[PDB]
Amino acid sequence: TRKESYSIYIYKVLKQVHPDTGISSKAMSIMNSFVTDIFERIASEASRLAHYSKRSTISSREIQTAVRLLLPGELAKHAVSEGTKAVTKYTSS
Amino acid sequence: RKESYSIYIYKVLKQVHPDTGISSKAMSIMNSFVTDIFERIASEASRLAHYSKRSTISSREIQTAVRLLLPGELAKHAVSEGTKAVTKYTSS
Amino acid sequence: KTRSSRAGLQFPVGRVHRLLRKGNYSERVGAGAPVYLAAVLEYLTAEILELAGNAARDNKKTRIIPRHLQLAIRNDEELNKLLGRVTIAQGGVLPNIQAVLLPK
Amino acid sequence: AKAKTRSSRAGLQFPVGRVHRLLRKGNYSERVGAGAPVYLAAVLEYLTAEILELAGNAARDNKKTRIIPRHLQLAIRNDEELNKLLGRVTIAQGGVLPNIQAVLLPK
Amino acid sequence: PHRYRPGTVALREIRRYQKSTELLIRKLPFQRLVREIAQDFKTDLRFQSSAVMALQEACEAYLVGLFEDTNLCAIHAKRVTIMPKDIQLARRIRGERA
Amino acid sequence: PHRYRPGTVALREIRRYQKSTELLIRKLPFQRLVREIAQDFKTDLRFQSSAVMALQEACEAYLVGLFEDTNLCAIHAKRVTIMPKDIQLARRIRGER
Amino acid sequence: RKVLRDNIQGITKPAIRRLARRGGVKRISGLIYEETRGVLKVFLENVIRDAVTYTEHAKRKTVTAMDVVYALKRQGRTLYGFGG
Amino acid sequence: NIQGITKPAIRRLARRGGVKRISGLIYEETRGVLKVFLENVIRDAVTYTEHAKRKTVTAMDVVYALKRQGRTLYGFGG
DNA sequence: TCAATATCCACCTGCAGATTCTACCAAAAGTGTATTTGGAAACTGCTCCATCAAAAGGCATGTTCAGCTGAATTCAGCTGAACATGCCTTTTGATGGAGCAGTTTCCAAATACACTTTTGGTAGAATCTGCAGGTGGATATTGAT
DNA sequence: ATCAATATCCACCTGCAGATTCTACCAAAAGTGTATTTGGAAACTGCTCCATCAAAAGGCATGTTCAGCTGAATTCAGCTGAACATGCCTTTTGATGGAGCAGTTTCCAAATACACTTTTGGTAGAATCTGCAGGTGGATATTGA
Ligand SMILES: [Cl-]
Ligand SMILES: [Cl-]
Ligand SMILES: [Cl-]
Ligand SMILES: [Cl-]
Ligand SMILES: [Mn+2]
Ligand SMILES: [Mn+2]
Ligand SMILES: [Mn+2]
Ligand SMILES: [Mn+2]
Ligand SMILES: [Mn+2]
Repeated sequence: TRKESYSIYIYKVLKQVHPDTGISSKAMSIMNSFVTDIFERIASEASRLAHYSKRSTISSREIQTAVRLLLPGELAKHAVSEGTKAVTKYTSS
Repeated sequence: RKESYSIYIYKVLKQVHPDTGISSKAMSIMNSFVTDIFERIASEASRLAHYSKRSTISSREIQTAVRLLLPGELAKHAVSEGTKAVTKYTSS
Repeated sequence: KTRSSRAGLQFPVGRVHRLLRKGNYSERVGAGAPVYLAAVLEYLTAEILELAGNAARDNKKTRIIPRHLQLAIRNDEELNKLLGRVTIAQGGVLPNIQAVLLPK
Repeated sequence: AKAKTRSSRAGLQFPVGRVHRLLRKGNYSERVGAGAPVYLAAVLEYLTAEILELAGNAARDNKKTRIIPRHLQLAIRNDEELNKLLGRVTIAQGGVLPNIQAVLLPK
Repeated sequence: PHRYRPGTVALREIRRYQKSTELLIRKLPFQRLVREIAQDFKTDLRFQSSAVMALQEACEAYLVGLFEDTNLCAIHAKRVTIMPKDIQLARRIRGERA
Repeated sequence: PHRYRPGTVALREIRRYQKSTELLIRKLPFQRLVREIAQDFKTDLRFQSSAVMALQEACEAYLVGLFEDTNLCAIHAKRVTIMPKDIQLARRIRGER
Repeated sequence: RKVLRDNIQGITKPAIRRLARRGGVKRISGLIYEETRGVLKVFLENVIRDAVTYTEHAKRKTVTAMDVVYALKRQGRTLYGFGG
Repeated sequence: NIQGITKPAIRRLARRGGVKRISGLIYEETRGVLKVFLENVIRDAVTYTEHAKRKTVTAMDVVYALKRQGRTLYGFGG
């Protein structure tokens, strides 16, 4: 019956910005719903973006262009920087 | 390349109005319409299956999707034609 | 000997099936799903065309143009609700003037 | 060769693997690139950092150390961007921003 | 005897409820309404309390938002009292009708 | 010398335009505007003719609708003259603001 | 069980007044209370109808919070706080 | 360029909208709403253009943008 | 009502821009097999939902009473409609040229796969503690004089 | 400008309901060695997408008049807010019984995989055609008198 959640990571990220703060469980589930929601919106747009350009594979480029569509810059412009960053760091194996 | 339901729409046009024709724009509009509803029903069907952890989109998912998407009487008749076509088909 | 004719439809049952698989909607597609979905699509198409045809007729026309599709949709509560967030290009609007704005 | 989580290889807190799986099992596309789960895990991580930063402050302001729903609301609603992003979202137990139209005050 | 003028407690109440987040409709009556509507839809149904709570949170979030808009239509008509015609215009413009 | 009373030609126009479907914004100025805006997003762009047409269609349908709602707000305030205050209220209730 | 009737009246004048307050409303016309019950009933019927549809499709007899969340999402009124 | 959208043009739109009397200030208000609308739509369209690695905005780029804004347009490829 | 503008409104009429109609080739669509396997059916372990009981007080009901708000009227300043002029910018109709979507044709970089070890997480016990709720003076905030 | 009357604050407290940690697996990431593709990269077209040219034709920009619409100013019936007295019925706590989710297994009917074999659907000319766009000539609809 084990079920997956983002709680673990949401909490880690919480400790990073505000080391002193905690979070009630309602707040946490709320936060969970937010993560799975934007994941759904990004993925879907990514999915469609891939279709339009006759591709059967969703690259980091589809995610990027999707992010630019769903988010309002500034939020967009900063999300794209972090994504580019995390990827190149990754490609540096 | 570029396939459309254009031809299938014209047949349907001739059944309800053998007498009537249809402009170019009117035909593309009916084409956008078919692809749109096709996409709404299929998508809702996609989710419905994932909610029940099923790997296949059966006519049961198509029907619920229809019930969720088509309003009132449209949904009713849509559902009637639907199971009817699945019957006159499973008959051979 | 096509599944369409077999199901008694004018709509491409075979294509609807291919379009369901290539659509990334699910791992597997049931045998009847494309038949059903194809039936639903044909029916709604017949519905609109049926009303659009009537709109043309009344306009003294034999060819259904975009305006006729618009008149058929916006004058039917069910269809209007379904296509509530859709604009029909070159379809115009229903003639309707608020009472208060009338003379005298 | 020791195990190096992709999250760490990417410099992230969010689960790159998990995200990579949710992608292949979500029927979003035939195949998923290697970078895809990394870029998404980053964006998803950037955003939750952004709302927790503001939520935590709304908490501090209201003299509490634990973030609750109402703090998420003030954080979201008081931020133009987050507000637009979550424009059609209702946060349970979040309440509303205190706001009284001028015309209504004692004259 | 002391007596606040009409409008002062009303403003007090706005400040008070805009500050809080608890549900404003009573639990039991609402649970009933849900069961009554659901039942006249499909018999032998059951609800997780969670499910009833999700419906209450949504209905209240919805009615509260409808009243913000209703209030703007009232003001716009140079009034300060909301009326049915205000709720109707907000719903018309919102697309909940036409 | 003949002269129709104020508002009579307005009603005449309403009936005419609610009866047709032709675009009401001049095709050229619109196209100029569309490219001006686009240049601000990506320089040196080409536009399929139909791309510009799709945009004018949506753009005009959007405005006509907004004017319907705006007119309702004006009527709601016991008027017959739409005002910015009316466009603003409609856009607010609509969620565009 | 017991017959359910008129439960829409379980939505009192004071509960509606409170909702208007949080919505920032200062003065309420006598007729608002019945328009509100009417409006609430339509809202609830639609969400319950879709929710019960997700339930039946899952061959269950119990409406779960998820059914409601999904129903609400269909109507374009996404809810956070019950996804689990 | 926004002035290209002229008073008479706006009156016409309003008329189709069923508007009888138009306040003198509606013309400038309209141009502003129209430019925000276009900016949003084109911005998304052009994003679709760039993703497809083209230099030409196609009608489909506009059709997909409109759907993203919830303004589905029929008769141009969808 | 009388009369004089302008507006609409059928009935016919003649081509031109589209439609509908034809004549053909591939790429889906139907097939005959040979496999995979998803998930309906069959249990049954056990959370959770429907119920019941009882007591307590937070709150919904009803009724009084009169402040001040919405609805009616009036009246006139001036904004926005109707128009005749005068004129500029949109149409539109080929020509020609050229940027460039759309197609092919490769294939090396990048993925999907199939197993095999290794952890990273999730499900409860075991521990910790913000803060919900109560109290009480300190301070306004209102509203009558 | 005073102040009574009341409501709003804010710091001070203390158990315990709701977080946090501590532990243990075990389902699923990370590690590697193959069996396929895919998505880009060049190369070339044939499209259609600018650019001009260049008249005519409306359709837009002004300036005039003044009709009638929107406010501003006044009133007043009575609607709807503030308070109070009553006592109902929603809350809160606890405890069950068993309806009916959920978790596992079992395994055929059903869907996926080739490898082919036809047939149908998209193309680009060929053969008609529905309405537009005029043209009157005839009742209307407006509006001044
Ligand atoms: Cl099936
Ligand atoms: Cl990638
Ligand atoms: Cl009313
Ligand atoms: Cl204004
Ligand atoms: Mn009582
Ligand atoms: Mn008043
Ligand atoms: Mn005057
Ligand atoms: Mn470990
Ligand atoms: Mn053929």
